[PDB]
Parts: sequence; C-alpha cells; structure tokens
Amino acid sequence: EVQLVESGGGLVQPGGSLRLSCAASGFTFLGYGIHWVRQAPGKGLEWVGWISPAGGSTDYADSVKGRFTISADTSKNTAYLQMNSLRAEDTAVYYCARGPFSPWVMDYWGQGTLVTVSSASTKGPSVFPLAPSGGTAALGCLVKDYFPEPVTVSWNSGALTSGVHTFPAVLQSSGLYSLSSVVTVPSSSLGTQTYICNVNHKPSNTKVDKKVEPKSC
Amino acid sequence: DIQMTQSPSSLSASVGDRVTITCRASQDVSTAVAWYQQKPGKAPKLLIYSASFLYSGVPSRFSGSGSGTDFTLTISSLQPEDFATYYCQQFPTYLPTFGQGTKVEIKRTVAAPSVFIFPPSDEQLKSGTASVVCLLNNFYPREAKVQWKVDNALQSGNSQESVTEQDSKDSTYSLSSTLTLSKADYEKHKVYACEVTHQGLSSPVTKSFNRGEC
Amino acid sequence: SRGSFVEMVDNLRGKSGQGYYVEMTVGSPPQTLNILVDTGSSNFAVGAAPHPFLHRYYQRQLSSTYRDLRKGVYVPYTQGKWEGELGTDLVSIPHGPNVTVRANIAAITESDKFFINGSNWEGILGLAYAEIARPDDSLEPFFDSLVKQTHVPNLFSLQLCGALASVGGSMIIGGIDHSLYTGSLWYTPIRREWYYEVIIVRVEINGQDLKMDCKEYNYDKSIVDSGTTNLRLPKKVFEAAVKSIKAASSTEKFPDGFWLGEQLVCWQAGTTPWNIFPVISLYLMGEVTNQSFRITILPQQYLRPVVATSQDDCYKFAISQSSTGTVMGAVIMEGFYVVFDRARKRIGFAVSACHVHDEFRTAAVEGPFVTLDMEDCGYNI
Repeated sequence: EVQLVESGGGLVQPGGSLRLSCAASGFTFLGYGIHWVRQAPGKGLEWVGWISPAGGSTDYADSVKGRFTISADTSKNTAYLQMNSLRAEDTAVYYCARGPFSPWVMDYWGQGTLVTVSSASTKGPSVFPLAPSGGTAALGCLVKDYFPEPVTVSWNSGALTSGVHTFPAVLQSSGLYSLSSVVTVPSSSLGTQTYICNVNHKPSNTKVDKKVEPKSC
Repeated sequence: DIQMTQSPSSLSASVGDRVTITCRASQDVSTAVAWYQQKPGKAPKLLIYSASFLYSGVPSRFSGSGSGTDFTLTISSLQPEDFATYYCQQFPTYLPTFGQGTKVEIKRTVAAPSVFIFPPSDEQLKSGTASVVCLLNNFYPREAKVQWKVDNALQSGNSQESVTEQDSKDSTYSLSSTLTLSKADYEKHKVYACEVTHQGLSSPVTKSFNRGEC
Repeated sequence: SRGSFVEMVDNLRGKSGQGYYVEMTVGSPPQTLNILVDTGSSNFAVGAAPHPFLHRYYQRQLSSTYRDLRKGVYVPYTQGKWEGELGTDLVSIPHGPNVTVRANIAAITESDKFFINGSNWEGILGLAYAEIARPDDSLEPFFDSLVKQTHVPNLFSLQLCGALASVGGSMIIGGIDHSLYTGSLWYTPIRREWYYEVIIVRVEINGQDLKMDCKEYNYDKSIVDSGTTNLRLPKKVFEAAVKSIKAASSTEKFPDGFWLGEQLVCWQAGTTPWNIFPVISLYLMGEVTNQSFRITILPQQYLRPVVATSQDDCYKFAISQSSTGTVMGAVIMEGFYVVFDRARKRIGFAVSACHVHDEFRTAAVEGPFVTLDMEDCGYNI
C-alpha cells in the first residue's frame, strides 16, 4: 500500500531549527523521487524542494534556498527535510509527495506535518466528554485549550467512522485552540457498546483516549 | 518563475451541472500541466497530468484540456463528493508553481439541523470552569443563527462557533457552538437554552436543560 | 512451409527480461523441460543437476537412449557463461512438429550468471549456425539435425509478444503462420551463416537521422538474437543514441544509472507516459539493390518491466552498451513477427498479431527507402 508519513512537526522558535522526516512504504522507493511542498492555513500550495534518492540530485526553491537542506536515507526508505533560521512566514503544513521523474507531478501525497513558528509555548489539550430521547444519540469530546495545531481525533480506534463530525479548530482569545468531535450512534447501543475519543496532539506529545458515556442521571 | 492564475477563485454548482475551471499561465508551458483535488483537512490528490491525461483511479467525469497558456479543467457531471479546492500546476522547466486554487461548493435542497445540547462535564467542572455546547447536525444552507440563553437572558461575547466544511456524502453542514462560563457563574443559573434559527426550520428551535435536574 | 500451424500457435512462454522458452521433451522416457529460444547461439544445453534457480533438470541416467560423448564443452558469454559435458539423446517438441530427432546435448554442470532465479527454463536452444557452435563446427546444431533428419522445411519464424511480468508467443518450426501477422514480410539478407548476421544501414530517433557512418552500426557486426533481452549498441552508437534520446524525450530528471541500465524508473500502474519517449527506427539492408526497409519500435519495446510491487509499473532501459557489435534482442522482436528463412538466407520482419501500440503511435515495418550504402555497411568478413 502506497503511503508517506511525515514527522517532526511542532512548535518552533523564530530563527530556530527543525527536522522533518518522510517515511516511505508500500511502493518502490527507488524509482520515484520525493517532493516537499508546503501550505499555510487557508492559503495555497508552494513547492519547497525535490530529491532523487538514486541519487540526489537535490533541488530547492528560492524561498528556502540556503536554509532548507533535503536529505535521503535509502536504507530506511525515508526522505528528510532539515530546516534552519525558521521565520514566521515558514508556518505551514509540510507535505511530502511521491514524484515520478517525469512528468514532474506528485501522484501520492502524505497527510503532511504541521509546523508552527511562534514565540508562544506548547500546552496539551483538556479532553472532556460531550454526553447527553430517540433512535440516535449524540456523543462527543471537547478538546480544550491546546497549542499549537493540529489535533487528530478518531473514534473507537478508527473502527467507527459513520456519523463522525470533527470540527475545524477555533482559535480562542487566550491564544489557545479548541475543537469539537461528535458522533451520532444508535441510542440502543448505549450500555452495550463502548465509545472512546482517540485524541492526539503530536506537538505536545499528548495522546488521550477519553471514553464518552451518558451521565448516571 | 512562471505564474498560474486560476479562475474563478470560488464557485457553487448543483449536482449534475457542468463545471469548468480555467487556469492561465504567464507563459507558454506547452502541455506540462497538472490538476489536483484537495478536501479540507486532507491531502491533495492528483486528478489530471500532462494537461489531459487522467490519473489511475480518477473518475471519467473529470476532464482536462489545453496548451500554451489556456488550460481548462471540466467536471461534466458534478457530484457531492467533488466538493473541494482545485489547483493547476506547471513544470516544463522543473520549477513548479501552482494556482491560487478554486473552491467548488455543492448546491442542494433545504435541510434542517438536528439540535443537541450538552451539559458541562464533571471533569471540567473539577477545574472551576464550565463549557456548555450546542450541536447543529447536518443542515443546508450554512446560514444559521445560534443564540445562548441563561434563564431567558441574551448571551454575547462569551461563546464561539465552528462550522464544518460541506459534507462529501450529502453536502450538509454541521455546526458547534460553545458557551464558556466559570464554575461559580454556572452554579447560580438554572435554565440553559440554545435557540437555533435556520431557513430549514419554520420557526426557531430551542434545546435546553435544567441544571441540577434529571 | 506456408499455411496454418495451429498446434504451434502460442507455444512460447517467459518473463519480461528473462527470455522466451519452449517446452521440449528429452530422453526415454521423455523428460519434459522448458528451454529458452536462443538464436544468438548454436548449442543445445540443459541443466544437469539440482540448482537453487531451477525447477527441474535433465537426468541423464534416467534416459536409456542417452549416450555420453565423454567430451566437455565450455562457453564464455556476454553475459552468462556455462560449461558441461557433451552427449546425444532423443529430442522432441511437444507443441510443435510431430517429429523426433537425435541431437547433441550439453549437460550443464557449471555456470555463472547464466540461469535466472525462477525463470522457469532450464535449457537453451541455440538456433544459429554451426560456425559459432562450441567446441567447434563439428557439433551439429539442433535445427541442423532437424532438417537433415526430417522433412521440416529449412525455416522457422518467431512471434514474441511480451505484455517480473509474464509473456507469451509463437515459434513456427518449418512454416509461416499467416494469422500471426498483417501486411508483408520485409526480408534482409543474412550476411553470413554463423550468427543470424545482418546489416543495419541507417538509425533514427523520432525520424531524425543519427548521422553516424554506416559501418558504425555494424561493428564488428549486427545480429538478431532472441536469446538477448536488450538492444545492444556499439560504444559510439550507444553513446550517440542515448544523447539523441535524452534531447528528444524531456527526461532531464531521470537518474543516470537508468541510462546505464542499473537503476529503475516507476510510475503508477497504467500511468506510464509513453508519449514523452521518442520512437527508434532501424533501417535494414533490403533484398533488392539500393533499397532498404525500416523497423520502428516504441518505448513500450525498449523499456522493459522489472519487490516489484503490485500497484506500480517499473522499467529498466532496454538499451545497453556493447563491445562485440549490435545485438537486436527480444525488445526489437516483440512488436513484430520475425522470420528466419534459412532456406533463402534471409530474415523477414512484419507487424505481428500482437503488435504493440497505443492510441497515438504503433510499431511499424515500412519500405521501401533508398540506401546507396547497402552491403558496404559491413566491417569484417
């Protein structure tokens, strides 16, 4: 199965250094190249760089030229992205995408890794249960006061995807983010089926599995 | 450094319509062009490469064409799952630059919200704070007014809203509102209402709960 | 020698870059073995003992009709050497002529990069002429034993089809199957009967002439070798071809190892961009004076499939460097229906029933073109 997995994303100080990785799996690493592309929140895409792990053959953009240094480990099927002198303008989701030597297109993109350059600090989220008559009941989880983005939420270890509505993270006046994740389920399944929030806040290394249940009232 | 001006920046069409998105290069880029699709929050997927050649697995209703500077992406029969932002790309000289994007939204018939309301959890209450949450589920259009009421009182400046992107399956919006009070403030009030006003309802729907009851 | 041989149609199997093999029964009782079709040699040899890379082998002591010549043979290669012990034994081709022949057979007792890990063939069938048969000409090649002892017309044609990925084809022994090709067969004279040697008079990329001397293509010779996968070119010619190809393919990002045939290049299955590759044409000396015909192959030919993961299509440059002249390998023969008219000392080519093509270009055998170089494009004698 073709899949890329970025890493290293998190809070970075202005003028700081960060190193992102790109785990390749399920496809013939050698034979393709690896592009690095980024995207600010609400903005478009901007090609960052490229590399040919057989053998670089590295290419950059003027923006990152001299600061970003692309690396590749063919032994580990992994492409790296060394980033230095990080400014605020660098804040964006960093995708790594498989790239056929020609045409120079990216056919499979990873879900990316969010990087945030800020003077602020990192704070983990506070996961609260959103619990409550008809055939369907709504269960959820309030992920409160975390920073920085993003937050990953799945239910029942991913086994449950019907009815799930993870909302875009709202920025609070306190400088911290907060989002909701809800899921409608058969009211009968209450007390016969367990439901858990699979909260994950990588920048904070904070992972939480919060079970949601109707109050004892 | 070649430039890619897409047009328009956004659009809204009905299921079945013929939607066309145009892309203009600031220079003759031959046929070295691509088109991507990107759902909000998810990664971009390749749709068309080399101007008119569909990528493996890309539906037949997606069509590309063009040469030089005028390239166009066409979706003959628009579908709900086609909601996304589309980008064109150039790479003839191996210095890729994308377009500014084009969000394609879906039009459908009126759908009213399913309104839930959640009390503060004992866990948050443990920390001397109380977050009341209202949930509007699967509605269209996106326009919805959510007002908070504490014993018939008009709240303001103490609540936030979050709306989901258009559903890929039925093209409806879900909304989440949050009222944040202290543990003390939340303890001297009894009724917490969440009046909801939507084009889908013939009249404002109010979902409330009497604190310390049940 | 000219009709319909439905019992030989589709009697060839193989894997991309591993050659085509045919099923032959050897010995008494008949040991069934898969033997690679090699027109680039003249010796008939088979593995004689268990190998890690082979499913079966030729058990001499299992054959009551086998006879040892108590003499050995040894064959240096390019590439893949082998050596063994000579002898004779009854040979037959199940999916071919209903005839039996007592031919020479070399039991292979040792080899290097000769056999191929899981290629489903254990032997080799040298169809070339005795002059290049080891140890020397005295050893009668299988096909020579065939025509000398049976009423099989001195002729055999091949239809390699392609498309490790499995492939199929046809080997017509004695005749010309007229459902395996369309149009006509353009014959080029067999310059000499040792290898199936011919004369390439002109080379082109996307129509553009390579602008090299005539006898640069045939130095020290040009052969038609089914036993070789790649299209081998002499140093100079290879150096120029790859240059011209680069210039007309928009391929500036490919690794250099690719052009050396060491590093692969992959796209998502069915997403391979053939149109970004040029077509290669090779003009061969015609039968009548001053005339020549050309064969046109596509990237689908000189880019052969190659761990290799289900969802991906990967290829290696099927054009490599040579030091012993030009070698028109399996990649050149696939899109076509090559005929080895041994009787009339000529090799015909034609668009086969399994011709390779797409919704834009296609393999073609076109003539007649004019060439005032002709027979003076050769280099040695």
